Amino acid sequence: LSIEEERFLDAAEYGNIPVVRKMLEECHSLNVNCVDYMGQNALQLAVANEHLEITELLLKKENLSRVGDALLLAISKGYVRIVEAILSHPAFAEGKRLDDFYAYDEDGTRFSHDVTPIILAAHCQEYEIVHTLLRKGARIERPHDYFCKCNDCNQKQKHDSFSHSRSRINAYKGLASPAYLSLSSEDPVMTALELSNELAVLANIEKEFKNDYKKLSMQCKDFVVGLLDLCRNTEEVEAILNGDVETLQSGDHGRPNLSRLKLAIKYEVKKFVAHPNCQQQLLSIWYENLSGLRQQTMAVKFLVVLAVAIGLPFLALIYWFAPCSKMGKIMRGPFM
Amino acid sequence: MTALELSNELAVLANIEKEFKNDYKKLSMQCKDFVVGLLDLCRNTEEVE
Amino acid sequence: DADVEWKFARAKLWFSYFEEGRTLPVPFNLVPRQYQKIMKRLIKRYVLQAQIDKESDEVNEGELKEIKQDISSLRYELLEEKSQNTEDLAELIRELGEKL
Amino acid sequence: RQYQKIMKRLIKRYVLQAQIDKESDEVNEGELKEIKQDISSLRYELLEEKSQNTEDLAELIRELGEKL
Amino acid sequence: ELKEIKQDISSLRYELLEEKSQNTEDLAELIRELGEKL
Ligand SMILES: N#Cc1ccc(O[C@@H]2c3ccccc3C[C@H]2N2CCC[C@@H](N)C2)c(Cl)c1
Ligand SMILES: [Ca+2]
Ligand SMILES: [Ca+2]
Ligand SMILES: [Ca+2]
Ligand SMILES: [Zn+2]
Repeated sequence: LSIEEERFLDAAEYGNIPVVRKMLEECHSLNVNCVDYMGQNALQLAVANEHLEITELLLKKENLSRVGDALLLAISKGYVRIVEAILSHPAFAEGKRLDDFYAYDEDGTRFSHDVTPIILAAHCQEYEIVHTLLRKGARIERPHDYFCKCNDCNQKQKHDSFSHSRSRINAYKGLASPAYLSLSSEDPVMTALELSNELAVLANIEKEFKNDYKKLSMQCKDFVVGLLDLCRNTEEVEAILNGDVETLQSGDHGRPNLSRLKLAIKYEVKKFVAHPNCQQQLLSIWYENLSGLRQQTMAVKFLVVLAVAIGLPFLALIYWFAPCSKMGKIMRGPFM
Repeated sequence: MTALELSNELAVLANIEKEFKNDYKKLSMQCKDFVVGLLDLCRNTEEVE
Repeated sequence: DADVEWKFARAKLWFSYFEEGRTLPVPFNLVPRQYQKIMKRLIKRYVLQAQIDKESDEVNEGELKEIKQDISSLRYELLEEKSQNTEDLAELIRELGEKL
Repeated sequence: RQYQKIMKRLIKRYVLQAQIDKESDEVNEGELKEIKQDISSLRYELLEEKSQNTEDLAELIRELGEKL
Repeated sequence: ELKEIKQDISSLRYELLEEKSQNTEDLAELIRELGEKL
């Protein structure tokens, strides 16, 4: 290296704001793009150590390289203030989050080349950064079907199948993250269920990435269960379990429209259905017209079964003669 | 290439040196861990090859 | 996970009888915008709780270093600041001494 | 020499990831003390600095008072 | 907890930097009055 450049890199790494400011304003020969033993220039060192004051001073320079990689590094470490400061750079005007812009050295990029800022922020589940990027139009691209035979997919398969499959799992790791699920869609519970099913299907189709897709579908199940765990009153519980009761058709004979619960059972969420908030609603449906029999012990219920067994012809006779009756209403209950 | 050869050499020395068998087995496992971790970072077929 | 596995099996059993379906047993069956408001309320509550749980994670070596670097930058800012404060000040007093 | 280029690319990527994993380790009592010692040295530097700033300053004002 | 400690350092930085900047601004104004008096 050089004495001037080494001093500049040392000052930019260790937060020596006055020295870097003086060198930026007084040298005219030191190049801002000088790199250290690891190929990290002043901006990457300042971002890596979370030096916001040095970061802004460097960003005010015009010929500063590795700005996109600096944004990616700031996103991966959290550093909300530095991320916003870098987003203030003119290179990200109106959006760059949809070549070689994110390279961290002459050859290569710090992360996988398909990982854009929105995907990286979703991976780290930085809720503040994800909210910022979503507000600017950043979206994860929803990769096509595994057996899609279109031209764009076919070109990626021929160029590199290893990188194309890794790009697909990276996109799904971003979509399946709770940070992206809750902030991107109006109905995160509906989206999490459908994405959980899709990732479960892809685990069987892709044997190579079966463990990854099973892990991601478990994240969507965990999000929906955790979303149900926060409910505090019956109105919020019904909004998670049943859905939009206003636009739902209805449940049969006054029941709470179990369509979403049926979908959860099909997708084997296994923890959303087994949750105490969900079990309470199903138990009320189970003992539909038998309020007193819920509290009775198991011995009483055993005697009820024997009593029904002895009087079984009488109950059948009642159902034929008087379907719309006190006994007919009770018999149609799921527990009866 | 160096990690593979050093892993083999330390594995041999674990059998020869009974006193330091646990140490040399531990060190040869480090060389195996390094080579596996180096392979785990590959992102495209060219780096994998 | 056994408790969760059984409760799912019981719930699948319940949904069998939820349908109107058949009431008589085997021997006798031969004979003939508040929702949008609540979702916004719960999504925000999820974000706050998710951030609380992230704050409940143990501190690592990387986080403590970012804190260490903060102290390091503060030292450079304050030492230069006070040194600059006296240099400009003593220059003014030097002008005062020249005026006499 | 594409093999030498790729090995350099992967070695650098290994070093960065190795340092990230080391940063993912839990903080110990020794590391927190090094941080505590930083605060301790900063206190001595700043308190002496400001005390020196006023001592030189008040001496100059004392000379000004003598001049009257 | 470590963040609450980090925020302490962050607030201390704003307090000290403004404090010393205010100290010199009031001071240099007094010297400016002294220079005007001559
Ligand atoms: N409403 C209702 C409803 C009624 C009966 C049901 O299950 C039948 C039952 C009930 C008690 C004891 C043994 C059994 C055997 C079941 N059959 C059902 C028909 C198919 C056959 N494979 C198994 C179900 Cl699940 C729902
Ligand atoms: Ca900082
Ligand atoms: Ca942590
Ligand atoms: Ca440690
Ligand atoms: Zn396609």
